[PDB]
Amino acid sequence: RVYENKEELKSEINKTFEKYIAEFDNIPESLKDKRIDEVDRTPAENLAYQVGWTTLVLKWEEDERNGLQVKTPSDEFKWNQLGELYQWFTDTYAYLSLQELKSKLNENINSIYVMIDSLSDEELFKPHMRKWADDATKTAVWEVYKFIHVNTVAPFKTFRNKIRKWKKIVL
Repeated sequence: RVYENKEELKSEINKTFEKYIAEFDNIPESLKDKRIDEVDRTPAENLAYQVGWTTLVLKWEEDERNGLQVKTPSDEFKWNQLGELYQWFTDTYAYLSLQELKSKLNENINSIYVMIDSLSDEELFKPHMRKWADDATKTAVWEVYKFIHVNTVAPFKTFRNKIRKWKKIVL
């Protein structure tokens, strides 16, 4: 999706995040690690995936501003190693409760609003304004807002569909 301005991007993040996070309210902690064949991840893994990617995007931006060399997706994993990165997200966050994961994700979304407001329009909406954005997709050219959309709005919709499917079968 193309966004015309900062307020449009922030609004869509807020709208899709609120719908996504609300789906976890009715899931008891005792079932946060329950896997079924019909849906890929557990509820805790579903949240951990979002905490994982939002933490990384925020870190790329912070490190680049801090004058560090950003290796994307991370220092330990390459772009053809995402499956292993996802296992690392699960190992690193999924042992948390749903309440703790929701709180952490909410903090990252608030930080993403600050990240957006701290960028100039040019830095947010034009190519080649961040080294980490050029580094994260070397086959194509992606603007910062596109990385934000693809790591918030898009998965907040698709992973919402997963958790709803999971809830209909399990609860």
